[PDB]
Amino acid sequence: AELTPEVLTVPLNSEGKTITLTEKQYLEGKRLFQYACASCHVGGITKTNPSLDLRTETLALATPPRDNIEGLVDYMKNPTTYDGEQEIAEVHPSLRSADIFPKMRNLTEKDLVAIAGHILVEPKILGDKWGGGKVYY
Amino acid sequence: MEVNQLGLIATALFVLVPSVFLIILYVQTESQQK
Amino acid sequence: MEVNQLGLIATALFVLVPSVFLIILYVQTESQQ
Amino acid sequence: LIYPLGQSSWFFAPSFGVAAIFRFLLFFQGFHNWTLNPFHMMGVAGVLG
Amino acid sequence: ELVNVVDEKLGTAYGEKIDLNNTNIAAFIQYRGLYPTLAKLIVKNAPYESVEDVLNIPGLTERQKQILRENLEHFTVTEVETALVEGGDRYNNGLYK
Amino acid sequence: QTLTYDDIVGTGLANKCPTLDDTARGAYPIDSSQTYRIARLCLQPTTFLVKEEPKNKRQEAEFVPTKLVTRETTSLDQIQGELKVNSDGSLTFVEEDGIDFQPVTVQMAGGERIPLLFTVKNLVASTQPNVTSITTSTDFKGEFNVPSYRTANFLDPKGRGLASGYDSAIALPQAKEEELARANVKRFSLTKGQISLNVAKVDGRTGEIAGTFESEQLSDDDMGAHEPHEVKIQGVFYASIEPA
Amino acid sequence: METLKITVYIVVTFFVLLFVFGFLSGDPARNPKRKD
Amino acid sequence: IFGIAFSNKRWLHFFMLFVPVTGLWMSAIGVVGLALNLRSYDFISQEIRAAEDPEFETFYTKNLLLNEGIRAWMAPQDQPHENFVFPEEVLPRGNAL
Amino acid sequence: KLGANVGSAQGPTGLGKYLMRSPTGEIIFGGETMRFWDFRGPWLEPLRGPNGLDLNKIKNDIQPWQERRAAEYMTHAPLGSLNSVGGVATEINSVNFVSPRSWLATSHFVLAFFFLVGHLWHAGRARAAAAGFEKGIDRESEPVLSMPSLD
Amino acid sequence: ANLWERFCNWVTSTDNRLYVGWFGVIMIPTLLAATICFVIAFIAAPPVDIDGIREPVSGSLLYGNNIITGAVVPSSNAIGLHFYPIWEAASLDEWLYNGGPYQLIIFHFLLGASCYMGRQWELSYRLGMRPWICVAYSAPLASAFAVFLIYPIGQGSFSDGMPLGISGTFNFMIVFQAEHNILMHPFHQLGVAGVFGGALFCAMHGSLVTSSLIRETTETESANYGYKFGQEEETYNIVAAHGYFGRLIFQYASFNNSRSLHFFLAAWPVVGVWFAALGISTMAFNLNGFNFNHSVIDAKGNVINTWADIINRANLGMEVMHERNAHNFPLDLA
Amino acid sequence: METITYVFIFACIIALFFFAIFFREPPRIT
Amino acid sequence: IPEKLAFYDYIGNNPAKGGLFRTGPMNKGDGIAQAWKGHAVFRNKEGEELFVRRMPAFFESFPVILTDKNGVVKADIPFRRAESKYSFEQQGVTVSFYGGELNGQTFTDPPTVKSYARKAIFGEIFEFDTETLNSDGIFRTSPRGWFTFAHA
Ligand code: CLA
Ligand code: CLA
Ligand code: CLA
Ligand code: CLA
Ligand code: CLA
Ligand SMILES: CCCCCCCCCCCCCCCC(=O)OC[C@H](COP(=O)(O)OC[C@@H](O)CO)OC(=O)CCCCCCCCCCCCCCC
Ligand code: HEC
Ligand SMILES: CCCCCCCCCCCCO[C@@H]1O[C@H](CO)[C@@H](O[C@H]2O[C@H](CO)[C@@H](O)[C@H](O)[C@H]2O)[C@H](O)[C@H]1O
Ligand SMILES: CCCCCCCS[C@@H]1O[C@H](CO)[C@@H](O)[C@H](O)[C@H]1O
Ligand SMILES: CCCCCCCS[C@@H]1O[C@H](CO)[C@@H](O)[C@H](O)[C@H]1O
Ligand SMILES: O=C1C=C(Br)C(=O)C=C1Br
Ligand code: OEX
Ligand SMILES: [Ca+2]
Ligand SMILES: [Ca+2]
Ligand SMILES: [Cl-]
Ligand SMILES: [Cl-]
Repeated sequence: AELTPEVLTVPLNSEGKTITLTEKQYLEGKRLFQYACASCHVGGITKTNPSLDLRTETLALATPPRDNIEGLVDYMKNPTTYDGEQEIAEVHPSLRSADIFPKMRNLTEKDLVAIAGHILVEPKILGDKWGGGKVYY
Repeated sequence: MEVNQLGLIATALFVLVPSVFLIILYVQTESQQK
Repeated sequence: MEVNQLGLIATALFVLVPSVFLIILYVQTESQQ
Repeated sequence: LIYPLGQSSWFFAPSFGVAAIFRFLLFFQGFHNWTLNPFHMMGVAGVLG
Repeated sequence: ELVNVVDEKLGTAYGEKIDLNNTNIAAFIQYRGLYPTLAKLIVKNAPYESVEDVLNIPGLTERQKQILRENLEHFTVTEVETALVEGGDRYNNGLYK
Repeated sequence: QTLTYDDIVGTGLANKCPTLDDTARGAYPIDSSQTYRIARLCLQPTTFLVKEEPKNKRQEAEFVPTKLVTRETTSLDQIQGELKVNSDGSLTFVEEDGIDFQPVTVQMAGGERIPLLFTVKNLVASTQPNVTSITTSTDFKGEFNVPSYRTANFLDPKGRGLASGYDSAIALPQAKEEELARANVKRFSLTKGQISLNVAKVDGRTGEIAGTFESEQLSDDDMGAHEPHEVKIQGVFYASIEPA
Repeated sequence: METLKITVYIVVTFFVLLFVFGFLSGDPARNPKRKD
Repeated sequence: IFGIAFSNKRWLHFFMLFVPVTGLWMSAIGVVGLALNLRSYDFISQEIRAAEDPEFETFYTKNLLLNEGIRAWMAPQDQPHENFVFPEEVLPRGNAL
Repeated sequence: KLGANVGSAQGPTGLGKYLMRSPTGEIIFGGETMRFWDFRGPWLEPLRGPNGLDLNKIKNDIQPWQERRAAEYMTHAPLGSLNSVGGVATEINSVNFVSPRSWLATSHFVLAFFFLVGHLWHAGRARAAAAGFEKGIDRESEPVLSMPSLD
Repeated sequence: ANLWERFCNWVTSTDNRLYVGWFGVIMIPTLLAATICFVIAFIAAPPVDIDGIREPVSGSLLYGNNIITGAVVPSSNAIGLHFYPIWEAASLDEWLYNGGPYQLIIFHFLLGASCYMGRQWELSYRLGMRPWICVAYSAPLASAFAVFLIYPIGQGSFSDGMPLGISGTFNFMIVFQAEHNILMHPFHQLGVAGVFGGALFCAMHGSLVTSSLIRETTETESANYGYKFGQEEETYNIVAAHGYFGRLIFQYASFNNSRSLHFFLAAWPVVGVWFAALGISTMAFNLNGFNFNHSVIDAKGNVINTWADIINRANLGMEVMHERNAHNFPLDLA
Repeated sequence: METITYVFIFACIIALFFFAIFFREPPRIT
Repeated sequence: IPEKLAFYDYIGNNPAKGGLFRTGPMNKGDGIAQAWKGHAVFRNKEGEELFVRRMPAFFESFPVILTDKNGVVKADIPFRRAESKYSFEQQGVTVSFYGGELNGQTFTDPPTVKSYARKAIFGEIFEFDTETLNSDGIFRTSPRGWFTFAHA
């Protein structure tokens, strides 16, 4: 099996446009996700709130939808609760709260796309292991 | 038959403790210089 | 506790039979010239 | 030899490796309760003694 | 006879839909728009005689009411089961991943 | 003269309810047009008594003393709720929240341990009519709920439970199930308790009252495995009443 | 409990003092060869 | 120091052979039993008391719960020929973990 | 935040799921962390009053910076593997972390222990050398041969 | 002739059947106290709420245990590292419910065993011996400190100290493996090399000396009568023993120097057990065994399991089941 | 019965310690 | 189907199910077998035939999992309940017996269906006299097992 262009093709927006990431982008996304996110989201779960995970089906039912690059990039700038009702930048890392989450201070727009692509590609590799928790280790 | 469950150990110890006492005394008698 | 009824006699003979074997041998050693 | 020969196949013999042997230990705890076995306890006494 | 009331509840609509009177709050994540804001309100104002009573929660925005209406088909109500609602279990039932 | 956590920590005072001076023999006026709440109710048990269970079943069973074995972890506190003025002038306290339960284990003579969930959960307690002022003659009497001492996830030593766990005795794979039904099928208790509060001191200026209480409730039934015992709890209480 | 505590404190102090005063009592010289 | 001491050097060195050699031989006998699943797995009196009395707990009953977790969580990948599929809901777990 | 009343929430054992009493009555966090109630830290002390953790402050006064700090510290607990995989022993690879507190504590226990061994080694040798028998027993002057038998 | 001078002479006397000495003055009362409390508790103590969740575990014979299952149960998790002597309890009944006996036993034992080690130094000095037997004993002693004191300190509770019982020991081992992957820790692996190798070299030395005993007895007498206590001549021929073993392997792999040989026999198990003790004492601060979970990955990113991942699955089963009612939050952080 | 049996064996072992120490065959230099 | 043939298809006669200190005859464990109950056939509410996954000899205890003819999981007995999806109550699992004592009978009460499913992990289901010997319900090995152990 290989990490092919098809595996690396993921939804860009809610309208159905796709984008094909490079292998460089995939590697960048894993690195940056570990740098800034894995401390709570290792394996696609959420250690400080296990009710919400990073599975694509969960992201699709979020408000606004988060199962695409634009949704995930927007989340990393201005994160919301699952229903979109509350802005949570004060307790979740984001570009808006880079003053209190200093690891976000040096994340570029390009970095956010790479992190978003990692979150979307990894379940295409790992299946239900992604966001599955210890049952699937 | 619903016999007393301690009957077995009681009979066994009743035989073995004094029998062993006598065997000890007999054997150490035989082994004394002749 | 519902223990095995033969456990007591099993433990008692397990101790007594080899123990008395050793005591018999020890005592007749002491009594030798 | 004897242990796998009593089981379904060679598969359940120890594999020849460090972590493979550790798995063998843990299998024996979970499936056989091997720490409870008085013959293993005598083994421990002989090795530690 | 002696009966496990949780297993029995699994044979009712509680085993098929979100029971507004009993189900732990994490289940509202199954559908768009319910969690956490409406889910908190639903659990806080339980129990309900019928599913439509959820629309009578005071203070709802019009969109909030519309989200409830779109999801009534996924809700049910059964009698409150003490074993499911004590211990704050509707807010945290000891299940994580 | 105001104590801090470090003044208190380890002394046992943290399990003690506030007290009032011997000069607190006043009266707190109730305005039937004003709404009130109890901002803090504290209950400090001083005696646990358990009803003996005799064989004769025609002799009157008595409550006997017990020894507390779970240390200074028994008091209920930070309890609050609405204090209604009823049309007949009585007051009704409706408990809404607080640290309103404590697991407790006491020991009978001879060693039998009695766990109970000492509690006033969902307390509704009312005074006598025509309470124009709360005084040292005011009493509260009411009922509360006693849920199962263990909640539904609790697993017994063989892994059996109600909302989780095995549903059989897995170590006895081919034993007959009928004889183990009471131990295998977990059940969740919910019963009623009763409590009386006797006001003994009142600070009219501050809205504070203190007194003695007696409450009665069932003990732990181990998720239905055995019959509970009847427990009587006596102690002192403190409450601060506020306009709300 | 108070009496038990006082008793144990006295007992412990006694043995600890024995230990310290014992090793102060010319311990290097308590050997079979050179008296230090 | 200890109350007893060796005095015979030949006995001492024979004893050094005897102790580890006998220990290994005993462990071998136990493993021959495990070849047949002839385990010392349980104490029957413990199981009878524990089955009837849900407040009775010992370190022996605690360790069996650990064993039950080991079997359920390790068997699907450790015994792939069995094609075990254990749905999440059947896995034995304590609270939260 | 989801609506639980954390003061009255009974956990599976009967103890408070979030809040309980220390053996001397102070209000403390529940669950296994009941053992850690002596802990004191600047992100937690605003919530503590004379009787311990204050339920009214818990209900009303928890600031976002406290939630942030608690989430940070929970997810940087000093647990990790020798190859610096952060987390519990069953954690998968991803987070490269072993707390400086673990490195500093483990290293200095190892060093302190061997230095106790070194103390015993050198103290026992200095005594034997000062008395003149650090190289062994004089065959012609074996002390025990000049002592009465024990029995 | 003064009483304190006479007393010091009896205490340090080399003629007592059992040596007392100044370490002995602490050792004797502390070990008697620990022994007496242990025996009484093991026989008759009621169940102990080890995990502080009002779920008392029965340890004693009279309360349903046998020799294999019985234990003195660690003190309650509610106590943590707090000092819980008898006079801190409102009653003996409370003291027993909360695991008081455990603290009394382990504290008196650890002090007494430390004094046992100093006593080994002390008598060796009085006998004109070289001093380092006590250094050999420091290996088992450090191991006892590891499981009864250091591990509780690191984890914040004596409820995680090793129980004083046979099945309780196994409980401690299995939970330790779940929480620290001790099997994959190199200090425990050195420990195994220490005790496996100690057992090996024990059998080896025993067999080699026994093999080269000089003929001094007849066919009907035990050969042990060929050695007389205190004889000046060695009783076996180490040149023959070395000639055998040097040919079994090769000449230079074998010891001809008895001093070198016996130093090796001391050092190998002592060093290995030192590392065992340091294993427990550093996993006490959660620096755990190697973690290779999901270390091998194929070209697409599929995890390719290794035997480490199977170990992990077994560890998980231990983790999720242990203390099944004590955890309310998703991470077991101590 | 079991408890009595376990304590009995233990008590015999402790008695054995006493005799093995204080009533040992005395080591003699010959 | 002969009762003797059905009885061989039962794990209580497997010599690898015993214990070193579980003494005596096999009858001391599961009891003195009296009669075949007949073949249990499990079905869900859709009417699909479901098959109980049998216990391998290695396992002292084993979960109850039911699959369709293709090995797809269709029902089970859950441990945790709050996220159960395959419970007998949710899936409407019934059991009908063919042959033996229970021939022609059908059970729909979930606790009863679950009890039969627990026996089906042992293979064919039998009625035992557990009273005559005060049997304890714990499997013991046969002369085949004891012979093999002693002689190895
Ligand atoms: C106190 C801790 C402790 C101790 C001291 C022991 C001690 C022992 N265990 Mg136990 N164990 C424990 C805890 C412990 N165990 C726990 C908690 C569990 C979980 C239940 C286990 C699970 C367990 C299992 C599953 C087994 C043991 C076994 C044993 C015995 C192994 C003996 C041996 O050396 O085989 C080592 C192997 C040999 C001696 C065979 C010959 C080896 C040849 C000579 C090697 C030649 C090598 C050659 C030169 C090439 C080298 C190349 C190099 C590159 C590698 C020994 C009695 C084993 C046993 O009982 O066997 C009967 C066993 O199978 N234990
Ligand atoms: C107090 C001593 C101490 C402590 C707590 C640390 C801690 C740390 N070091 Mg530092 N360092 C030290 C001394 C120490 N170091 C020394 C002496 C050197 C020179 C070699 C260095 C050079 C150094 C470098 C180049 C790096 C670190 C790094 C690190 C970090 C990762 C460590 C790691 O992965 O280890 C891996 C663990 C081992 C290699 C195991 C060591 C086990 C030894 C062999 C045990 C010794 C046993 C005992 C002492 C002797 C027994 C014999 C007996 C007979 C007596 C961690 C914070 C890394 C880092 O992240 O920097 C930012 C890094 O890259 N250190
Ligand atoms: C494991 C602990 C331990 C042991 C067995 C020894 C053993 C020894 N010490 Mg060392 N010592 C130690 C720790 C230890 N020491 C520590 C941590 C320090 C730093 C403070 C010292 C500083 C030290 C000095 C300055 C000297 C010795 C010396 C010696 C040797 C002569 C005996 C003596 O005078 O000891 C004295 C005993 C100690 C200093 C402490 C012993 C501690 C053990 C655990 C007993 C605790 C007893 C205590 C009363 C318990 C209190 C109960 C509590 C509830 C109140 C002997 C080898 C002497 C020597 O000849 O050196 C060449 C000497 O002059 N030691
Ligand atoms: C050698 C004798 C000895 C020693 C060292 C101990 C030690 C201990 N006992 Mg035990 N006890 C003993 C004999 C002893 N006991 C006897 C004979 C009995 C029967 C009466 C008991 C009955 C008993 C009970 C019922 C209990 C204890 C407890 C304790 C522990 C707490 C003690 C304490 O708080 O003291 C405090 C006393 C002091 C601090 C004063 C010491 C004053 C000295 C002179 C000052 C120097 C101290 C400093 C460390 C210097 C040491 C020097 C050294 C380093 C060289 C401690 C382990 C308790 C326990 O186990 O709790 C878990 C407990 O409940 N003991
Ligand atoms: C080849 C030998 C052998 C075998 C395979 C059998 C097989 C059987 N026997 Mg028979 N039996 C035998 C010889 C044998 N027997 C002998 C010699 C006697 C006279 C004592 C009997 C008298 C007998 C009776 C009265 C009964 C049986 C029964 C049975 C059945 C149940 C067995 C059982 O529960 O064992 C249990 C086995 C154990 C508990 C294993 C014990 C392991 C020992 C104790 C270990 C000892 C270790 C040692 C102390 C360590 C030394 C260490 C040192 C070197 C350092 C089974 C078919 C029973 C039956 O069902 O009859 C219808 C029954 O009632 N047998
Ligand atoms: C500070 C004081 C500490 C005192 C504590 C009490 C220590 C007790 C020591 C053992 C006494 C019994 C010895 C009998 C046997 C006896 O008297 O042996 C005496 C024997 C003397 O040896 P010799 O070389 O003189 O024998 C000559 C031979 O040729 C005889 O044929 O010593 C040994 O053989 C050493 C190896 C056995 C060592 C056995 C250690 C046993 C440890 C205990 C194990 C079980 C514990 C059970 C717990 C419930
Ligand atoms: C812990 C301190 C976290 C870190 C570091 C990051 N996230 Fe997170 N995340 C965390 C929580 C508690 C939640 C739920 C918040 C809520 O109340 O809703 C989340 C959620 C997300 C989501 C939404 C998941 C979904 O809709 O199903 C996403 C997409 C997400 N987080 C992404 C993300 C990224 C990219 C991070 C690094 C840059 C990151 N998170 C850090 C906790 C924590
Ligand atoms: C922790 C509390 C204790 C702290 C004590 C600090 C002490 C510092 C000053 C010590 C003074 C020395 O006091 C010391 O003790 C005893 C009793 O007096 C003396 O007396 C001793 O003399 C000889 C010395 O060979 C011994 O054989 C004899 O047994 C004993 O009588 C020592 O010879 C003296 O050196
Ligand atoms: C000589 C040491 C005495 C050891 C036993 C003292 C325990 S006292 C013991 O306690 C039990 C439980 O509380 C009671 O059931 C019993 O009546 C009582 O005798
Ligand atoms: C209660 C459900 C119907 C009755 C039980 C169905 C399983 S069948 C049952 O199993 C027992 C062992 O548990 C045997 O002892 C007994 O002979 C047999 O009738
Ligand atoms: O014990 C031993 C005796 C001799 Br000789 C040798 O050569 C090696 C060892 Br190990
Ligand atoms: O306590 Mn005994 O074990 Ca050490 O981890 Mn946390 O705590 Mn409990 O869990 Mn896992
Ligand atoms: Ca009054
Ligand atoms: Ca019966
Ligand atoms: Cl456990
Ligand atoms: Cl917890």
